[PDB]
Amino acid sequence: SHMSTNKITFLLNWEAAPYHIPVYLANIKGYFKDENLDIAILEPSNPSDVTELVGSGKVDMGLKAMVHTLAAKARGFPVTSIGSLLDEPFTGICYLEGSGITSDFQSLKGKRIGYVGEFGKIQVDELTKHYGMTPDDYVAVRCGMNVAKYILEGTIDCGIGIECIQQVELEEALKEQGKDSNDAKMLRIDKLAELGCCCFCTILYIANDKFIAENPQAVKKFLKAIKRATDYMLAHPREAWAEYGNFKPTMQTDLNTKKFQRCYAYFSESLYNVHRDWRKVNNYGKRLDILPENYVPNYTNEYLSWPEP
Amino acid sequence: GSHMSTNKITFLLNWEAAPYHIPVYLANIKGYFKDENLDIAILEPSNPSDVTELVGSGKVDMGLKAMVHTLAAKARGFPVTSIGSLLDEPFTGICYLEGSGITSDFQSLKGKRIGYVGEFGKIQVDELTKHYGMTPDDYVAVRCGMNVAKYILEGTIDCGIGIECIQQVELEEALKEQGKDSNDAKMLRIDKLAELGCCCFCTILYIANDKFIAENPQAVKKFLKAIKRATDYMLAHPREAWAEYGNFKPTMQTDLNTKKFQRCYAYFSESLYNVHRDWRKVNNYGKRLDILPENYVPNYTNEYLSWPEP
Repeated sequence: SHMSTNKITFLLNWEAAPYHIPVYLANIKGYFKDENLDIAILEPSNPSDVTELVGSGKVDMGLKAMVHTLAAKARGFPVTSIGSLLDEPFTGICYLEGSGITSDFQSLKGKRIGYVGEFGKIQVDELTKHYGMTPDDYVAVRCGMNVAKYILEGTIDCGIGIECIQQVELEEALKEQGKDSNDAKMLRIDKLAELGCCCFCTILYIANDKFIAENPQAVKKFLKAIKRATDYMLAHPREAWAEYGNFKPTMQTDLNTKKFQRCYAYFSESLYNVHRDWRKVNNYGKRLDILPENYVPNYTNEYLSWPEP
Repeated sequence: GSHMSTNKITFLLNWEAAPYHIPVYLANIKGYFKDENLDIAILEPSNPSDVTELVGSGKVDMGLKAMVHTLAAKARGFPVTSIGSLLDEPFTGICYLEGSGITSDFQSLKGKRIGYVGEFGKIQVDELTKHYGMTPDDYVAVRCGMNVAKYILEGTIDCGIGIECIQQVELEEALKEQGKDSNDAKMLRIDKLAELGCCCFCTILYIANDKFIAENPQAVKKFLKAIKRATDYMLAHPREAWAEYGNFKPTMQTDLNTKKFQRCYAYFSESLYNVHRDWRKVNNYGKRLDILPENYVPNYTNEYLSWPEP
């Protein structure tokens, strides 16, 4: 046979990024150790791997956005959100002024539109019918984690991204070229779809259902440690950020520092799943035909051990 | 029921993404895994010391680790097997900068802060001391993870364990950044110090969980075929291959990483074969370090490789 391992696998939604600070900081400051937890932090090379891995139990826990978490279980990969990390970050179609793309959705006709994995394309395809268009009126291009990079390189004309990550990259890159950073703009997806929030892109703590049912204390203790790191980071951002970069030097760049400052306001303080946000995205998912008509949102706040705000 | 299964096979690197990982990524990028009907989920560790336990316990299917770690994993009850070789015998040693009081003499290490990655580097340095009129208390070992060269440059350690084509290139480039002579980046070779002859103890290997191997022999063979296909292309088209890799992983587009790749290039195993003699020497070394029991048998196999040993 084999020896047992207490290492709990935690798979990020993305390559290591500024908003992952509470996870790494919880490890770095020994908060996991203090809860007698050993967390193996893993980074995906492809974000589209993440929900199948967690859902199948090949990975115990991780992060993903809300729309992905919903779809994972509708697709037969039983994950559950046990908490929130990054709340409603502004999400949209990022573009550069002077490329012919304007605030009119119709300006996207015939454009190459980058998306990350799969769901971004589904979303844009659905939007088209709301603006006298069809999914053939543009070319969707799968870009993984390089949407902003490929916009800058000219290989796509615009692309789906988050304001505090992708738009910051564009802004900083414009500046470096001696261009106006305000040329970096975004058609908000929540505006286009008329939603009211970008809650569909709230980044959540998720876990496999069986892992939850079999390690209820580990889950609760994991969230205590995250909460402690989150409290610390929010009260001492500069010092926490420096701690994070000392461990992951990529975070020590000016570019990631700018991103972190933009991420800062979006961090969930309480880690709570916001009920109204889940209801609204659930309905959005059904509208997108990726969730069945009577689908129940897959989240819980029961492993959080402090008052709901 | 609604619970669906996955076809994804998890593959965990030994380290954050680095130039020598090109054959793994390239096999995916150029569609070689898909051509073999394999869906490989490439994962990157934040902590290299997590890897062998994750593969050994079966939590992760396959991955990479160096020989010493691979032998040690199964000796400790985490059953993995090397199924092929990625990076052959890369020069490994205690890296330092000229002028800091450290010299080719092991005894200059007295009272110094010596960085190591995870666990075994300290074991190795500790054992070395007694051959040089020293004890493990005659230096201060500092656990550094993947940031040994960084911390040498930042001065929070005096020297540390690293491989020539990664850590030493890092010191060389930073020295030029400072207007210094890059030749000031030196190492005390650990193979020389330990009387080994080769740095096969740091040969980086393709490894797999033993149960995964027994239950999926065809997937393993196919994985290695796709790896071999990527490896041939990369060795025959290094510039084009490197550019493909960097287009996917932008960090690989830096001048520093390009110089690391050029230095890694000579070390890539061309046939992926485990070298039997190397395993024998490293087995005995690990027994000597007391990390392997006296009757221990090397945990590797070449039987999933689909072309002859040249």
